[PDB]
Amino acid sequence: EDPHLRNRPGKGHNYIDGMTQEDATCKPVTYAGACSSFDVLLEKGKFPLFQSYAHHRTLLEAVHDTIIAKADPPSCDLQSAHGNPCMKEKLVMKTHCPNDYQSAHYLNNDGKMASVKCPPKYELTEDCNFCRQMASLKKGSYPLQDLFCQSSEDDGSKLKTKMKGVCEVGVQALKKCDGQLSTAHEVVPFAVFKNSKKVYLDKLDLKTEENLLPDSFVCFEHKGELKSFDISQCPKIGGHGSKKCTGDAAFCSAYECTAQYANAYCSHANGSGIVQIQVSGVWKKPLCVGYERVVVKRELS
Amino acid sequence: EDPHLRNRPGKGHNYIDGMTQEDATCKPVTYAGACSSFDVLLEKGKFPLFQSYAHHRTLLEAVHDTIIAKADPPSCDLQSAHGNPCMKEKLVMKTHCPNDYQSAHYLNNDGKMASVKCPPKYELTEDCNFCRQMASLKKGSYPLQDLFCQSSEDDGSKLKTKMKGVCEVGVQALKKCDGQLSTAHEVVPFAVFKNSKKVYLDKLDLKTEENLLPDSFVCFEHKGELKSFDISQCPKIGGHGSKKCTGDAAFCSAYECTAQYANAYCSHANGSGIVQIQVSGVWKKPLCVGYERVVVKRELS
Amino acid sequence: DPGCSELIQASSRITTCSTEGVNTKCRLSGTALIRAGSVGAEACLMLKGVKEDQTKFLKIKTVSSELSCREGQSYWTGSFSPKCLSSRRCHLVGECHVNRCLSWRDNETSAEFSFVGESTTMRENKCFEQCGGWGCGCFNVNPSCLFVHTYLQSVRKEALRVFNCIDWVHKLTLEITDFDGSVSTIDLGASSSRFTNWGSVSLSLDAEGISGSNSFSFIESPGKGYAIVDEPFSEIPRQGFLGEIRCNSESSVLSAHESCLRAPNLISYKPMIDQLECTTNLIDPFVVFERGSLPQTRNDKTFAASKGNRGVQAFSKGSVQADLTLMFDNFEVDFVGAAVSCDAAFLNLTGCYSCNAGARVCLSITSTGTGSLSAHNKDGSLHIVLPSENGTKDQCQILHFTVPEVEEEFMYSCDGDERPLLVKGTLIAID
Amino acid sequence: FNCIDWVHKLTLEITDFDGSVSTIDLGASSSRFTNWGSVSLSLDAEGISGSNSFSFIESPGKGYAIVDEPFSEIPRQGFLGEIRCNSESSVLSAHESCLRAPNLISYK
Amino acid sequence: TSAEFSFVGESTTMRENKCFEQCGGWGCGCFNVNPSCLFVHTYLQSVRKEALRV
Repeated sequence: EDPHLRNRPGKGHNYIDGMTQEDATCKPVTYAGACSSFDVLLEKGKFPLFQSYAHHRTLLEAVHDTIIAKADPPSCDLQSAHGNPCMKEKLVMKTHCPNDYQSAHYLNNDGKMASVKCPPKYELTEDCNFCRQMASLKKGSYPLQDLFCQSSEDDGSKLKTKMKGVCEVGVQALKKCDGQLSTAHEVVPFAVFKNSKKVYLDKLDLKTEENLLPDSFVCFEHKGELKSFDISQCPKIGGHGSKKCTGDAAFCSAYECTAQYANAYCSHANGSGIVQIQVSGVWKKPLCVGYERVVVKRELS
Repeated sequence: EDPHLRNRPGKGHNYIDGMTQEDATCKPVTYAGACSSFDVLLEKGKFPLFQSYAHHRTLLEAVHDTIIAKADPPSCDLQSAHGNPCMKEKLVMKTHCPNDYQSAHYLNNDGKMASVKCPPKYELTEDCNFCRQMASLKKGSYPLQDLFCQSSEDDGSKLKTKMKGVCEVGVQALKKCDGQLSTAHEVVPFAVFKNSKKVYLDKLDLKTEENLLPDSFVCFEHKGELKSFDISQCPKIGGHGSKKCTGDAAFCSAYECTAQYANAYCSHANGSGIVQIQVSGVWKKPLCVGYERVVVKRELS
Repeated sequence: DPGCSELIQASSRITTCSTEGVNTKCRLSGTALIRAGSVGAEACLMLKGVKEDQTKFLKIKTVSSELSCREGQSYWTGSFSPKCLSSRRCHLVGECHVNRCLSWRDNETSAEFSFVGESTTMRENKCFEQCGGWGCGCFNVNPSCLFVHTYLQSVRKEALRVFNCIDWVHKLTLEITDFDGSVSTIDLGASSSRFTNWGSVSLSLDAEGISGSNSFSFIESPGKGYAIVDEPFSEIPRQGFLGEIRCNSESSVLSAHESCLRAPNLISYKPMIDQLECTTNLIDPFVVFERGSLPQTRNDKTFAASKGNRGVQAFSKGSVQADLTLMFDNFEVDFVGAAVSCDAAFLNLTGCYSCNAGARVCLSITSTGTGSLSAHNKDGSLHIVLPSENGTKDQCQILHFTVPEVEEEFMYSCDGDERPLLVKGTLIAID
Repeated sequence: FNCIDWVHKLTLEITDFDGSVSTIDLGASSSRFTNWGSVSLSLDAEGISGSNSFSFIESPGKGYAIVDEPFSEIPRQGFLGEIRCNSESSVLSAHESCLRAPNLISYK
Repeated sequence: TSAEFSFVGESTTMRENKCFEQCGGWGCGCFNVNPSCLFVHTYLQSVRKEALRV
């Protein structure tokens, strides 16, 4: 298919310290240069949420855009066992790597970037947890979470886990329980507000307002690399503006199109713009919302 | 499915006496093993009991489990004169023996491993009672009884055959009958406890009680086919044993995972447990219970 | 309390004996008949070998007269709660079409809800059209779409099973004691058969039952007491009826399995453009479980639960008149002639005469070895069997009599020599 | 629209402990999720039966009405509801999703 | 014929095969949340030592 989803707005950087020597091609993310930390997010039948929202930012891109901070240490060392920063946040998580990988990133409870690391020459197991001994060596990180990040300024760091009826989910201990619990791997979403923690979600009710905002489109440089272009510079219909713009019928039906005489080509994106969510009965604009298969200990007896 | 057909927990040795032609192809028993004394146990349309209870122990595996002693002699000769210990218990069989075989092992009344063997290069007949002239010849023996064994230790020196109203079954002398003998070939089960005699039954009632047991976990080496790895070499959490171990969330939660220090990946299994038996109304733990086809004499009047 | 009440001798046609190891053992290859005892009485079976001292007995202790049930059509139910998700999409976006939204199927996952996860519950997919234009938050003038993904879950930590009864089977819990001393507790109802070590047993005569059981539905609770509802069995589950959501197993209710039967178009919806409050007006069975909790008073019977074995029973206040069939599957009965001595003494004799409960008798058996005692009267209709060991114990049983002034001579022994013994006691008249 | 069972609704203005005021409502046995939890009814009474033979008319921002006739089931000629739709936009814009009576538009 | 009782054989005795739904998970003796099975092999046996021709 046409790799039109590789054009990432803003910076589009996918590299972390420790390992991953493919930063020469993953910085930025364009058509040329194979990036193992992004090619797995385009294959159908795996992460449909990121494919539906493939017009915003990822986790690493949010880290390189002054949104998500870096944890200490940013890469857990799996050489010394019997205690490591990547134990409770990964043992309960149920993922599946297509082998031939060493690095894998996820989200911590604080709200930073916590990733594992296999020193060369090791390999990740079928559950992406611990390393193992030894085709090709893909040093890139594997997205363990189907999350999407964007830009927002709405404050909301005074909210914790909204789930009610679960003793211990993932890593947060809401209440102590010693009786029989319904231990089962369920798919529970999560959200992160402005400088908040791992706020678990009981239900997902999104809201996208498709308007004339630059975040609701993917304007790039007209061809006949590619970065994000501000749509505000496009002239209005029946008027005059600064630069020139063009697009399909969805874009030409609102602004002015000059076809080849345009310095940028715009197109209507699917699922992009201001994304809201329901929490405590009040609409709020989060930052990074995704899913994860963690161990949920529901009450029973 | 059924990923535990050829994997044998615990020991897993199918060595036979006399027919010493497969000592290096039966110890241990892995997935890619080529042991003649185990291939016919999973054949479609032969031994359904072993196919239903695959995650257990066999006769030879019970002999090599330091719980069942071998017979003297362990390999009987069918070309003898008078006074053959392996003749009265072998001629009364009804189970048809396939071709391309030379040896045949079974269980005697005392509870020892008894087997027969033809002189080279002879094979078995249709009733596998004598020895006649010779696909390819098997390098081992043939299981004559469809039985499964496990790890038990209950005594059974006071329990005898509970077949009421039966004249003489197999080779045992039960009670004296007053009517005419009725010779009929039927299927009568047999139960042998820890150091006891061959106790026959009439209505075999078997139940399975599974719990957190170390026999409910399998392991296999990495691959950059499958291999074999004992589960008893995995210590508890927060400690160090003899060999290194690792697994997924279902294995690291109970046992300590050494990450890349191990050379075998372990998964979650289920099929062991504590199998009981209905003997004299009291549920006991059987050692080697199964079925045997012998001559059963009943009363006609 | 033990004690032989109805005693009968087995026929010689189905009684054959032999000899093996200086012992005279006998087997039975037939079936005898004996009257069923009342509450406390027993139905012993005298087994004669070749002489007099070799006499065995099979005690059948009757607990009480009960009436079991026969379950036919059953189902599990419980409380639930809806949990729906909302997602609004403008027109000309993905699959936003009012023609497709109007005839949207429930078993078809939309493109905006394929990232939910493993949900093996009673899930459904609905759709409702809303507004559009710039006033609602869209670019096209055409109205927007609102895909609805509703799935049910389990919120109650317990469940209830609703069943009915078609015929009150008169069950008699019998405690059959073997000849050697093995005690086995079984149950027999109407004409049902079981499986014992000595063969099989089944109830014969049965003249006790309660009519009109189809118009009554029962509720079973795991562990706690049962319930009773005064209405016929629930037919088709519809809206506004007790039992609109049913399953098949307990795990299908405690975990909300998709293989359940629910009422169609039951989950309500509140289309509010962006918000959508989905609630269900389910029927709470705990109210009926609390209003009609066993035990209750229905007509002249007592409806209650049952201990040990799960099931509903019905206590009666009538007589006990039934027959038992002791089917022997050719089982040998051995007996070793003991040689220990004993010196029994009479204690008291309280009870009733010409009564179905019998009179209680007690003796002061004092022996020096572990064995058994075999006694008999003069004409041949009364027998006393009581265990004996080294020491001094007081064994008691129940003996039937038809006279308030019992003056019958007994002949008890423990090795061979029989000695006389006289008993006495005043009895009362009990119907 | 019509009515099949009158539900006793009670509009509740729940005020939290901090001072936030929230106005909600409850009916029959429905439950709404609030900030501190959820509230629902436990016992209801006073019900009005026999409402299937009446039809109400809702107007946007005007008022309600009552009609003394059974509810319109199938659209036909000579009866209320000859051309029915699904939403207000389907009426103000005349969409194909609307249901009309067969052979209703006459011709000369 | 069920696989858990196929060792008996397809004889001329009145037989039947039933199956009931039970419970799974570690609370009952399994590993998965799906319910377990219950293979039933019922065969009739002659109780009376004689027959009657009505």
